[PDB]
Amino acid sequence: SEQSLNGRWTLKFFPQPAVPVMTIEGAEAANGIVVDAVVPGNVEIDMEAAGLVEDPMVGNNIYKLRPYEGYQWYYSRTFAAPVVTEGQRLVLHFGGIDTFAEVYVNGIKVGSADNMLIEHDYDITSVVKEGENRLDVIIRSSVMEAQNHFLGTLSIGNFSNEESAPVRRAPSTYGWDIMPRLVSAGLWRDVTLRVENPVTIVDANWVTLSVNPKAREASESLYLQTRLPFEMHDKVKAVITISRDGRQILRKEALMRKFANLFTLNLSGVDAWWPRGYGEPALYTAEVSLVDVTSGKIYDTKTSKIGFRTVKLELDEQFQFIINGEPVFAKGTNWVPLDALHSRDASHVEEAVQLMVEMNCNIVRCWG
Amino acid sequence: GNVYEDTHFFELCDKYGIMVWQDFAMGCGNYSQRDNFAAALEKEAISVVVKLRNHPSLILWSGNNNDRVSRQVLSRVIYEFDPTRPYLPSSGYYKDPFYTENPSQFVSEIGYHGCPNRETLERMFSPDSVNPWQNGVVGMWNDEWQTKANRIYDDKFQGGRNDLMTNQVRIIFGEVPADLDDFIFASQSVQAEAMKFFVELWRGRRPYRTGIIWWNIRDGWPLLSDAISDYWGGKKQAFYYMQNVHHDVCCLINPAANGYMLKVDNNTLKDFEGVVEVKDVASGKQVFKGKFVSKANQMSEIATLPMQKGQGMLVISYRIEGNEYFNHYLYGEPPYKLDQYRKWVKKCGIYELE
Repeated sequence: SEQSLNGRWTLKFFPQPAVPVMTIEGAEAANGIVVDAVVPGNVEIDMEAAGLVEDPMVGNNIYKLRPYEGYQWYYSRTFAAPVVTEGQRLVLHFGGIDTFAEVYVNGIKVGSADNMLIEHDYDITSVVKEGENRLDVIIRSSVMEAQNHFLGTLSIGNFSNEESAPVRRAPSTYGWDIMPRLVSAGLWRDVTLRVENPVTIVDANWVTLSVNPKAREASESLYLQTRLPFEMHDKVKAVITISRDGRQILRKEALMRKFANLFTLNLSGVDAWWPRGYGEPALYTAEVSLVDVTSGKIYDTKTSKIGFRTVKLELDEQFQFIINGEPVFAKGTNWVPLDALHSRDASHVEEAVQLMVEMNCNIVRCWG
Repeated sequence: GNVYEDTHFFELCDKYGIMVWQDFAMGCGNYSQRDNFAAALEKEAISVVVKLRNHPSLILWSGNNNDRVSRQVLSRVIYEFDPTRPYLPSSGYYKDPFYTENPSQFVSEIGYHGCPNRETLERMFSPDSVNPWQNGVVGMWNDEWQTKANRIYDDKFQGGRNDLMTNQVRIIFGEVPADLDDFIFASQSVQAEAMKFFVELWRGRRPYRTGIIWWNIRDGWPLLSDAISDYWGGKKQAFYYMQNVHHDVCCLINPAANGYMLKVDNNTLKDFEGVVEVKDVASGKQVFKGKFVSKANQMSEIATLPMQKGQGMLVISYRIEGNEYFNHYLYGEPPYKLDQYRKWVKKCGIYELE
């Protein structure tokens, strides 16, 4: 099961001193202001709900958020740890930490986040208690982190901010000609608790080897990586299922004699994935499960919709995309930030993608 | 092979107009390709580049060397911290075709041995070791002279680096003088004529030749070397010869089987006009007299002179904007007579035998 740690957290903010606060006794001792925060969220959304800041979308109010770029942000909440059986693993998952922060569980540090753009997973199996556990995240100033680095010559004077060069954050958060300056901070994506069995799927990499659209054939590869205790070797089987709207197309079962395997699926009666105009975006549900051969208990399952498609970039000897052996003409837009407060991006995605569907774009470029 | 000079050195080169070619601190030898040496070299490269990148005299960084150090580590530091300066990964008889027919437009290293002045000899050597000849036998160096060649470790041997002094003297002047003052003058004259010839040959073959960096101007220890001045400030005779062929505008002569080619070289952005006179030293006969126009930043030919018989010296006198300048040319082929060359130098009226 997966227990969500989203909801109401406790947020304490205060100006960052010369020595950044790294511990909990320091965060609790600092003279700050405490507010109810919603996670996923941005700290400016929580402060506007508290009447502390004005709407940055109107007038010149964007400049009034300037002082908070030198603040620290103390997230804290309490969760109930599920009972784990012997061999299982309890994973604490962060989808988005903005940005430089120290993560604590029961007063013990479990990791130090330093990247706004990627997930951060921590194993907290050995540090959790029984019943209620305390989770604490002490974020420091992203702007002041730049001064911990000495910039090269060509890193200074660019259109991107010099504060963005040595850190791993979205460059447009520091300001652009099409995006405001609103560095912000906070847990801007989901925070969840995961319980993993000793036998679990580490990664399922689906790759189209070949596609014959006119023959309705396709060759799909599955590069599967799992966690498999050695006493479970030759006792777990991988169950692979390709389906469309419920109908089953192919089912392959193979004994797991090693933790990593390549399974090749030669499919027939499957349609190729095409960009808009050049055909249908045929998608198929690909499911892989790790099943005990004796008890039949399912230890893990990964599910996603995959498309049978080949891609080749032909560099003219100034390029052309080749999809399924056909030269497509690409027409589309650049994709910019959906919101300066990036926790609201997920609320705009469906409606913003529809703008490209109405435009009938067959391509989109996600701006760096 | 040296340390990096401090800021005051570059401040001086800034205000005197001396461009600085800086090699990174690696010497005749290949170095490690592993990560530990690269990190130490990267930390060193970034430090020295940040310290020196703002001096206008600094014009080039060099690796002095597939190599990670020269083609990856150092080039990556220049790429990020100083993209406005270029980076280069790597660098007998003076009329022998090895020197003459060298096809390089830019020579980076070239030098000839020269015995230091008597005053520097008497200061660094013990009294009984000032004279180089052990037992008076000409050619065999005593132990203290073998030390100052320079012998890195105290191994007792005969010959080696010091034999370059007697070999180059034996070529030009036929025999090695036993008298110390004669040997000093002979060794310094060989270095002086050889060094002056290389500069006149490179300045005289413009615009094909683009530059010459000779080795070297000053010693960093009381030593017997190919430098033209010692650690104690004692200028060898080559220093005065080299000084007269390093002028902004220099009238010089290059050899030709047809005779002598009187040229004038200009290392400025301005044109200059003057009058040049060339006369034979042993006879006093005037070989040439006339005005010249030296075009800017180029070599200009003045005249071709008639070939004189045998061996001798031509004195070159030229006046430019109210200033007198002097040069000379030694004609003929070695071996020369030492006592005859000394008379020619004294009568030339430019260099003192000291």
